[PDB]
Amino acid sequence: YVGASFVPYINWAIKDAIKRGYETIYFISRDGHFLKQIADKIIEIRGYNVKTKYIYGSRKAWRLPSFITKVDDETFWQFGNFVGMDSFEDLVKASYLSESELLSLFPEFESLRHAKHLRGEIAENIRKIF
Amino acid sequence: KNNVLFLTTSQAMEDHFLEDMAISKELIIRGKYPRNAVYGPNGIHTYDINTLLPKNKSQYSQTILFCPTYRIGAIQGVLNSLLPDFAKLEEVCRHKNQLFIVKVHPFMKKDNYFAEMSEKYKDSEYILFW
Ligand SMILES: Nc1ccn([C@@H]2O[C@H](COP(=O)(O)O)[C@@H](O)[C@H]2O)c(=O)n1
Repeated sequence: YVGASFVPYINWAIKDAIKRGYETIYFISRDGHFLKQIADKIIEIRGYNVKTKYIYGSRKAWRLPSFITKVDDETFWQFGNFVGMDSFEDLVKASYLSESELLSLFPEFESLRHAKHLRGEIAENIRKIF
Repeated sequence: KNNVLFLTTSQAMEDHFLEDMAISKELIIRGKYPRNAVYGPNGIHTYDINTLLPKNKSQYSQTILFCPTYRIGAIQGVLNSLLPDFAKLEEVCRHKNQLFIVKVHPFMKKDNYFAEMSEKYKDSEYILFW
């Protein structure tokens, strides 16, 4: 099952990358751990002329630093930062701010201390506040 | 367009409602809003105010009516961001012998925070949810 799910895709991607002229293929953390093993085996067997490298990173480690001159509006929408949060400390961690700093900017959030469902309309309102 | 007698109250409001509605200018009625000129001091009163207040009105320096509107696209959390700390509001209104009357727009009564505070201060001497 997992072969039928991964190996045909990586074979296609390698052939297409060669066809487009890419010399180096970077596989990114977590997802690339298995995919790069597959790709290396394919390249060895087929003698394909292309290098592979592994790079570490995640949405967490890359989205925030990418705020060069503005905080993307995506940050305050459905696939943004304040999503899937199931507790007040989850809101804290999503805000990037320490607990005290968060309560200092937005004192109203103190009323959300003991809640345990910060999804739905409440999340949209919190996004509008931030 | 054929049977609606629309009640305008001023030239500005008449022009506004003509802009925003599909009414017949020749069916416009000009006068007062009945709800603004019927329940006067010696007007009509279907209930005694004192049966709804925690104390007789005389025992309050000021009767305050907080009557916000509904914000478009948000309901859950609006009231909390408008009145985050009901405890301190109660303290202040007590020290001042003020009766703070929460009369939110009907659409806003579904904010979970609204129900929470309405139950929390159902017997409050200085905060009254209408
Ligand atoms: N806090 C509020 C807001 C609106 N209302 C009622 O709704 C009417 C329309 O108000 P809106 O413009 O806010 O929808 C008001 O004239 C009043 O009769 C109320 O009774 N209490």
